[PDB]
Amino acid sequence: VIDSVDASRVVVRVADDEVETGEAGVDIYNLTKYTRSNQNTCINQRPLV
Amino acid sequence: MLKLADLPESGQMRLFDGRTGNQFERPTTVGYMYMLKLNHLVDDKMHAR
Amino acid sequence: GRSVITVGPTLRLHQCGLPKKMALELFKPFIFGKLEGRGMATTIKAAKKMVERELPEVWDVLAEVIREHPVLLNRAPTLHRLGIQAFEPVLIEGKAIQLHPLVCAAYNADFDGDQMAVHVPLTLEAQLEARALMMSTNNILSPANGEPIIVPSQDVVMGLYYMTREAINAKGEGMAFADLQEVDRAYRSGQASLHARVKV
Amino acid sequence: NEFLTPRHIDVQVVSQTRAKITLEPLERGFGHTLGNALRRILLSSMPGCAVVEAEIDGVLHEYSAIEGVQEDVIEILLNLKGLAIKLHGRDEVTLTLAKKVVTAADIQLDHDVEIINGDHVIANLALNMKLKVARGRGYEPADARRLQLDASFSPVRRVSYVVENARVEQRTNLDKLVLDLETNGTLDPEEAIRRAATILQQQLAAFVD
Amino acid sequence: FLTPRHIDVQVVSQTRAKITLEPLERGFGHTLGNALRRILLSSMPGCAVVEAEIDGVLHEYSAIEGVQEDVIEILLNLKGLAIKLHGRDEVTLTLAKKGSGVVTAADIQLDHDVEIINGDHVIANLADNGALNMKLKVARGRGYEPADARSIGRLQLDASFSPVRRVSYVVENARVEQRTNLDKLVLDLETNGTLDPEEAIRRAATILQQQLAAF
Amino acid sequence: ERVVQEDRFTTIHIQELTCVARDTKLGPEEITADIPNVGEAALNKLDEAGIVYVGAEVQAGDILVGKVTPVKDTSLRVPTGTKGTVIDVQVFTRDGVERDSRALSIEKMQLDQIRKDLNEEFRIVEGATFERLRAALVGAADDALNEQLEKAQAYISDRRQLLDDKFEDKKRKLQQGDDLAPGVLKIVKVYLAIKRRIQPGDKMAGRHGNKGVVSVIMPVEDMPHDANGTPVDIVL
RNA sequence: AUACCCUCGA
Ligand SMILES: [Mg+2]
Repeated sequence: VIDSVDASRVVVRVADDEVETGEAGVDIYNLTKYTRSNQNTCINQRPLV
Repeated sequence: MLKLADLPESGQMRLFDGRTGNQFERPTTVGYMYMLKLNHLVDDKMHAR
Repeated sequence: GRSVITVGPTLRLHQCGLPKKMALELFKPFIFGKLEGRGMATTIKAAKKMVERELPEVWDVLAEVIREHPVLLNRAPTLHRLGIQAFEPVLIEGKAIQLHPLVCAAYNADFDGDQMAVHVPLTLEAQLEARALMMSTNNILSPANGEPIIVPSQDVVMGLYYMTREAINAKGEGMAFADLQEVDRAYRSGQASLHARVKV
Repeated sequence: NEFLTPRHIDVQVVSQTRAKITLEPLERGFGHTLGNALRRILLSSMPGCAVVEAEIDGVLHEYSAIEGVQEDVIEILLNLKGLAIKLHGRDEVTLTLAKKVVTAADIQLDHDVEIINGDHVIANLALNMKLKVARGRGYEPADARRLQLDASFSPVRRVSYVVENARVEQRTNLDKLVLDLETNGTLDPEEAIRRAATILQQQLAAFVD
Repeated sequence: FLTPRHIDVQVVSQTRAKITLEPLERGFGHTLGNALRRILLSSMPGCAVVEAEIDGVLHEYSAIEGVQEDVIEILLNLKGLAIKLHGRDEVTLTLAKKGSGVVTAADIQLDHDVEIINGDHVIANLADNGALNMKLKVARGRGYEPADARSIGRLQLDASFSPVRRVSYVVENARVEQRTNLDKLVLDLETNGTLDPEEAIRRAATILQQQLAAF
Repeated sequence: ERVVQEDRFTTIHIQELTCVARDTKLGPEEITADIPNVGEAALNKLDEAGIVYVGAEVQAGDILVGKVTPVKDTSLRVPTGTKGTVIDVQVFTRDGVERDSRALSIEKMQLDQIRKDLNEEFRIVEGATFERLRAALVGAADDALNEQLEKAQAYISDRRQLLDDKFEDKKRKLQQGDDLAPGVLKIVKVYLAIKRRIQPGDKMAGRHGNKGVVSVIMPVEDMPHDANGTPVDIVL
């Protein structure tokens, strides 16, 4: 279940079933903002959750 | 699908001119086509010396 | 200089579109000369400042230097003399070179991404040779065969063919017209079909 | 806001009945709007007079064969179509032509009827007919309501307009209306343009302020 | 030479409207309709956001902590604002919100002469730590004015001041008990709601009057 | 003109420009804002350290970075015809060289971001553990609750230890120098963002090999429109 | 501001 979302990162609470004993919910997804590509085009990711 | 969407089954209908405002005698084809923009911009091609 | 070409359907056969920036860069010494002659600039630094600022009065002098100064346009592979012809440039708003639709056949140039190099003749000999030997109007017939090369291509041929067809029964069939003017008057008023068997 | 309202209109007179009106500074879309509106007004809605019916004695049907003139009936009708006649008295008059070379001036006339071009030839002899003149709006074909003939009421013969790019100092991207006219000669093309503009202005003068 | 009086306007919704002009001479319907369509679709004065700057932003190619959309999307959402100006032409509006929630056009600072038509226009979504405080300068113009045609931290927006979206017309007969040769023009006008259809028709009428008065 | 007004085919182009501090024979060139014979407005666009502030509109010929090489100027300026907005500046300094103020600010921002990331990561897990422990015991046997409290405290302490170790590891992985080329004291690069709008001359295409160069952009009125009044967007 | 290599357009 997604814990917190913003234009920069996504934090996911990992399900207790699909997790080890300790440190249950840890999945921090850092979205890459406007970044130069090899062809000088922008590479940015947007949240959809 | 076209007859279900209340559009002409042939996919064509007579358009109205944009300047004179008179209907074209024969019906033309209009629809939504996935158009692309390629990395061949005239901004990078215009050179002058 | 060079840029992508673009069809200009509002161009006469002898002229071609030319972007403001390309024309301003190519004819820079001519602009400097006219600016000094008119006295609008005293030192060449001032002239460069005006031409780089694109002050509204520099467009007038640019129009004056462009008025009767033909330019040369050629495609990348020039397989015959027709592949480079002289055009009398007209200033346009953009970055692409506008071409007359009827010269595309001679250039073997469609508008799917083609580019054209533009060259500015300088000497009066060069300008007169451009206007008298390689102006676009001079070379209508192909040098390979007397048959014309500046001829209606796909779209205009389609239009002319559709105009001069005949329908067995159409609106406006039968009556007689006193002149071509009356035919135009009846057609534009919508009382006669474009292709209807009539008498005139 | 404020628009570009040109006032340097010029009318290049290329012939007595032909003229080319130009209008250099105009906004991007106004050239086509004005040109199309004026063309539709001139060609369709412009009051005038023309012959609508003719009764040539001895011609029962349109495709009849007649004797005494070099040409035939349809040529006579086409020649009659080009007559430019102004009706100052009434909106209805019938004129007669009697001759046994026929020209427009050979038609007898009253104080009301005025033939602009009396030299317009009609027939060539080696002709007792009466024709009906009426007032109308534009091009009215005989089919849409010898005894019938297509009527060209509008005073203009041909209207065409083109728009070309006009260069302003810093705008540089505008359009220039070149409108060419040709009337029968009953009205000066400048007068025809003024009449068309006046009519179109009257069409929405109620709400302008 | 009949002329129309008492411009008839029918309101279908806040945006879509119908305008009918009953008395019109034969053949004048298409001419008047196309002229009005071109005039409306081309030149109609409207107001739209032309400058926006936020406290925590430097350029439009960045993101704001706790805001679900980046600055480009925020500006694109702002571009769809349907505002109405009654008094002066340039005004400045403020928008400050903190905490979780959804910022809409309702949360823009109100004003005396400034009105919001689409108060349901979502601009951005906020998280618990999300907080944005931004100022909107709007201006009234006529046509599409890009940023190039028009300090650090101020963001320039492409503005399309045209408030009209779709114009349609149909010409049908008009029976005034005089003759059946008459006809009427029905303008199917759909805008963003910032301008009244009657006002749009009158402004088009004056513009056409002026452009004909050039003769 | 709708396709430009609705801004459908505009694209963002990011380009970078670089400057290298060479070990010049007379001396190293320094990244300083006191460019000799420099005008004021251009210096106003620049900062005290000699680098454009992030988020500044830049026209052609403007001075993005200031380098003085012995004093001659190797300052970076944008190429002709290139105008855009500065979105990011990166600074690399050779090992054993002084870390300038801008690099310090960039680094402190980076460690602030990292610190807040692991702070919230600790926060969520510690909240989960605390509410699980509170739900396990009855509303506010005896040995079990104390044992669970001790276990939760030990787990929180271990998480804090590993988290701070990771933070320090990231910090020291940030403090290190770069393996620049020989003779490179400081390397700087700026990033420019351009919103390229579609204009006559741009190549457009479909998916079936139907190329095309956009010719003209007519207003909405001229394009063919349906009987309902909707206008077409492209005429092929 | 010199030579190869790669990729792309007509
Ligand atoms: Mg090709």
